[PDB]
Parts: sequence; C-alpha cells; structure tokens
Amino acid sequence: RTNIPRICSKGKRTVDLGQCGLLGTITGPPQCDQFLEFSADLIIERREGSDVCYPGKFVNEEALRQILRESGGIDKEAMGFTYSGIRTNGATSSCRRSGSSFYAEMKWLLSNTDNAAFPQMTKSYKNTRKNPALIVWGIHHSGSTAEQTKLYGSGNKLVTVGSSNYQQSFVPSPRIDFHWLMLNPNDTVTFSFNGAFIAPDRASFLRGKSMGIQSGVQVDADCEGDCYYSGGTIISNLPFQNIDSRAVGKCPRYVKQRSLLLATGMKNVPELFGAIAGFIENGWEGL
Amino acid sequence: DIVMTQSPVSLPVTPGEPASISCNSSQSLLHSNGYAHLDWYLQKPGQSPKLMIYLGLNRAFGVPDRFSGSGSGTDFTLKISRVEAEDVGVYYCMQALQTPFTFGPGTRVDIK
Amino acid sequence: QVQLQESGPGLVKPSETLSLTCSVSGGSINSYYWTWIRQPPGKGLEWVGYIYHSGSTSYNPSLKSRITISVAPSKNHFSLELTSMTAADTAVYYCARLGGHGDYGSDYWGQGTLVTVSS
Amino acid sequence: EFTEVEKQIGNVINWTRDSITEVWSYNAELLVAMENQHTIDLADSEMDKLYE
Amino acid sequence: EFTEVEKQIGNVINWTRDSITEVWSYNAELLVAMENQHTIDLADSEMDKLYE
Amino acid sequence: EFTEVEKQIGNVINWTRDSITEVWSYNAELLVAMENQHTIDLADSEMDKLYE
Ligand SMILES: *[C@@H]1O[C@H](CO)[C@@H](O)[C@H](O)[C@H]1NC(C)=O
Ligand SMILES: *[C@@H]1O[C@H](CO)[C@@H](O)[C@H](O)[C@H]1NC(C)=O
Ligand SMILES: *[C@@H]1O[C@H](CO)[C@@H](O)[C@H](O)[C@H]1NC(C)=O
Repeated sequence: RTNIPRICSKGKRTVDLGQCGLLGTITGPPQCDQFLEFSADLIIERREGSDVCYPGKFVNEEALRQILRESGGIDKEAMGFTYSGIRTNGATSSCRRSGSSFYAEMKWLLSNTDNAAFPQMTKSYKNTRKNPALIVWGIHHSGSTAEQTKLYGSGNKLVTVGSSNYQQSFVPSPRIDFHWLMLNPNDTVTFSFNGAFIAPDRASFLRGKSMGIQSGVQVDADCEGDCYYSGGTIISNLPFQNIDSRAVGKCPRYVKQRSLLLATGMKNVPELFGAIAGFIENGWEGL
Repeated sequence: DIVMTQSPVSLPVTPGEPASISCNSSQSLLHSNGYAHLDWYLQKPGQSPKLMIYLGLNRAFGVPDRFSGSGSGTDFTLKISRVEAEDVGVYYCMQALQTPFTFGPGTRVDIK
Repeated sequence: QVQLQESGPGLVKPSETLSLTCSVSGGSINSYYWTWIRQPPGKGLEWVGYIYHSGSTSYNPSLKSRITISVAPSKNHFSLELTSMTAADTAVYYCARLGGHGDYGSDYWGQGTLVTVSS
Repeated sequence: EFTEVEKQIGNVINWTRDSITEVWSYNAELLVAMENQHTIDLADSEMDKLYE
Repeated sequence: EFTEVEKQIGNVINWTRDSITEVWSYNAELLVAMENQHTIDLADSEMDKLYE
Repeated sequence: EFTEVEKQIGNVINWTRDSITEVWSYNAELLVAMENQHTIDLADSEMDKLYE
C-alpha cells in the first residue's frame, strides 16, 4: 500500500515531455522543439501536454499513442520533398516560436498568390532501411469556403494516399486532421493531391523497445524501479497491490483487499495435527 | 537492363505545327501505383536538360501549355500543339522504374 | 531551391584517377538520391549511378568497379572518383538529383564540367 | 487518463479489467488462506514429529 | 440481447466472457474439491486427536 | 494472423489474452504445487497408517 510519490527510474533513459504531448513529437509544435529526435526508455506524459498547437485532432490517436509509447524514441529521416510552383512557407498566429510559424516537421502548402491555382502534384518515398516507417500527413479543413478558395484556388480538392496495403482518399469539408500510416520496408507511398495538404517533410523511424507512463509527479534518479502508476512509483517484491489497477510495467497485480496477511509465523497460544493448541497447554515466551 | 528506343531520329519543325515525339520501352513501366515511371528531358545546345513532362502525362513547372505528354503501358508519346523557335534541341526520354537507368538515343529536333 | 554547382580538373592524363566535386547550395545532403549523369560529346546521356545520403549506392553495370561515388563527412559536399580513365571515356560530366526517385515534378541539374583525356 | 477513448471500447476494457481484478482478488484470498492453513498444519506436524 | 451489437466487438465480448467462464468454473471446481478433501481431513484429524 | 486487424482492438485482444495467460499460468503453478504437496502428504499418511 505504500508508494513512492516520485518517479525514481535511474539506469534508464528518461525524458520528461512536460508541455509537449506524446503525439507532438512527430508533428513538431513549438512546445516539442527539443523532443523531435528523442531517445528514451521511459516517455512520461503530462496533463497539460497538448499534441497540437493549431486546432485539430488525429485519426486513430490512441493506436498512434500505443505505438509511440513502446517505440523507444523516434529517429527522423528527411523524405526529400521539395516543391516547385507552390508556397511552402505557410504560417499561423496560433503557433509561435518567435513569430508566426508552423510545424517544424511538416510543411503547409499554399498557392503562389491568392485565388490563383494549385497544380496537381504527386510525390513518393521509398523506405531504404529495414525498419517500418511512421509516415503521417495532414488534411486542412478550412473554416470557410472563401478561405479555402483564397488558400488553394477555386475548385474541389482531392487528396489520396496509396501504398502496398494502405489506400484511401480524403476531401476537405469547409481544423487540421492528421492521418498516419504504417509503411513496410521497400514500399512506396504516393501523395497525390490538388489542394489542402499538410505535406510531410521528415519520416519517423522507430528506435526499439520501451514503455510509457502517464503521471503527474516529478522525476527522480535514485531507485531501481520497474512499474510506475499515475501517481508515483510502486516497487516491491510482493505479488499483490491495492494502489491502482492501471499501473504499467512489472509490478504487483491489483486486488481489492487492502491487507492480506500471510502467516509466516506459527500458531500463537499466549498465557490440525493436535500438538499446537492441543495436549500442549500454552506457548513459551523465553525461547 | 532496360533499353530505350524512340521514333523518329530527327524530326524537323517549321515555326507553327502540331508535332509528335514518341518514345517506346522494352518493358511496361508501371510502378506500384505512382502512375507510369517515365520522364521527358529537353536539352538546349551547350546547356543542361530540364524537366518538361514527368510521369508520362503531367506538366512540370515552367513548362508552357503547348507541351502535352501522353501514353500508357509501353507506348509513350509527347505532343506539341504549337512550335516556336525555343523548342529546338535534343529530346531524351528516361525510365525511372528499376535499376539500371538508361536514356534514349536522342531526338535531334532541327528546323525547316 | 536546391542549387547545384560542380568543379574539377580539365586536363587529365590517361590511366589516371579522376576526381570531381559538386557542392550544393540552398540545402544539404541529408535525403534523396544524387545522380552523376554522363554525356560524351555528340552522344546520349548515360546514367552511371546514384548515391543515397546514408551511403547506399547502385552503380552502373556497364561501368562496374571503376567509379567510387562517396559523400563527404560535411553534409554539403559529395563527389565522384573514377579509376582507370580512358580516352574513349571523354565526356561532359553533369551533377543532378533527378525527379523520378521521389518528388516527381522537381529536379535540379548542374552546369556541366569539361574533362579531357590527352597527353 | 487525460483524453477519453471511445465509450464502448472503454466500457469493454473496464469490464475486462474489473473481471480480471475479481479473479486476482479471489485467487489472492484463496492463496493467502491456503498457505496460512498449510503453515499452521506444518508447524503442528513438526511439533508432533519431534514429540513422537 | 434485443438489438445486435457490432459483430467484431460482439465476438470479442463473447470470447472474453467465455474465457472468464472457464476460469471461474475451474476455480470453483478447485475450491469445492479442495474443501471436500479438507473437511474429511479435518474430521479425521479431530477423531485422531480425540483418540490419542 | 495474415491480414492485420485494427490496431486498438488488436491491442485489446492481446492485453486480454496476456491477462488470461497470466491467470492460467498462475493457476497451473499453484495446481501443480498443491497436488504435489498433497501426493507427498498422502504417501506419508499411508506409511503412517501401515506403521500404526
Ligand atoms: C473506466 O474506468 C475508469 C475508472 O477506473 C473511469 O475513470 C473511466 O471513465 C472508465 N471509462 C469509461 C469509458 O467510462
Ligand atoms: C454472443 O453469444 C450469445 C450467446 O450467449 C449469442 O446469442 C450472440 O449472438 C453472440 N454474439 C455474436 C455477435 O455472435
Ligand atoms: C498481438 O500479438 C501478436 C503476437 O502474439 C502480434 O503478432 C500482433 O501484432 C499483436 N497485435 C497488434 C495489434 O500489435
């Protein structure tokens, strides 16, 4: 029942994300600039941690979080896209490093001037290395149809992403929806678009094996710990616990009872075989 | 190795004509999606080639609307709907499907 | 834009190792394939081999075991190094990244250096 | 813990975790009872063994 | 029961419930059989205690 | 096994199967230890029965 209310996890690479979200380490908001190529064996998340700065949400975000928690950190490799005929310097007032900017890991695509046009550009990336990729893109659902026409020219917009297994299409509906993808090695993604598209710039590659927690306390470097729960660290050799059932790691299993006492000692007769508390009258204190 | 062939060798043009250059292939140049992996290059004399048509039928930036590539499978053809004086030069078609990478023999487009 | 520019010697003795350079500007070699297009005078373009930023390469089978393309430890410099230079191998060497490996509607070529095999 | 999963799958996960909690609580109670009884009987048997 | 749920989560729920049913049936069998052994052992022990 | 299921329901299925694996492994270990102890005690009881 006694828990250390500090995350003491020395001997392991530990990063404290803080204001940075878990999904943010791929997207790259202003609050995750120092965790873009992080490598750790314990990825701690926070209550105030936000995945994005621009208003929007992911798709299969719980699955992506469960992939990222055991990822062991992500290794960014540039996909090599460069764009001719369109502007790749889109910014917003919501995300501010120094001035009005956008994500560091992905590039917002616009037109040359307002209401002009948008060329049908198609791009591709081939996985050279043997680890699976973690490609993610974005679709910009604009606030108004007039703003959509100003940003990406007049007409309907069609964005499709294809691969060996993944094959889908997206249409904006007039604010940013991020869709990820699991890309097997020696497979070519295809980013065909003619409009709103938060185009990727770097590909995330998984480093190894780790485990992620979701806490609200500080980080220490003193214990040799295996399992951490949402309000501290539980270390013991005991088999059962009572603190929290959502603990992640290698820790005692959760039971409802608060005190299960194993009789390490023997039967006390103070002042089944029938010797103790039997023909023997009472126990002895002088031994 | 994938060999490239194209017809004709030298097609002379008058300023103002509908013109057609066709480049053939010895193997179907279709990747897993990604359209058809052949691109068109255009070399000025004493300069470097720059991309005109990518993936068979898509126009690159800086390319006027007169150029229009087309084709599928192993038959690829470049069409020009209006010939001016700045279209003179050697034409190269490149496959980008599998290693090794080869060019065409070249289409020396002269005048008259 | 990723602007490319190449430099190197022009007078090279026969059966001597050739060495060029090609310094990019506007970007750096941290992604994509980098191509070393060959052009003999009056003949067609010949691809000799691309190089990835990691180090993997795919050389030309017709010119195997003659060219060692390597990228410098600095990420804004990659070079060609050809062994056993032949008088029939006199060409106008180019330097480019080609828009067929990836981003399809964008490519950037070099300027075109002159090499000559004579005594 | 911070953002919410879909309600149906979250209720399925809570039902599975509550059933697993019930199974482990019953197993812990029965286990503690089992070796408490066995320790008492082993002490009694050792006492009777030295007596005999 | 009245309206059928989505089929995949329905099979997941049925598989989970049928596994927990097996776990509880096996645990009930062990609990009942172990104490039918222990009640006989306790009665025989009490009779041997009275005898001695 | 061949075509992968949706990731969230697959993680739920693996977590449920791992919990059931832990329960069955603990039950098997406790079962083997309990009935080995009972077999040894039964042999000792039969020897004591023959001796007396
Ligand atoms: C599952 O149970 C927890 C308490 O352990 C609760 O906070 C959470 O809201 C529950 N999930 C759903 C979907 O109701
Ligand atoms: C689940 O099992 C019940 C029987 O207990 C059955 O009536 C029901 O159809 C099953 N659900 C599905 C989705 O097959
Ligand atoms: C579930 O576990 C199996 C191994 O038993 C693994 O192959 C599979 O990928 C896991 N499912 C998911 C969604 O990761």
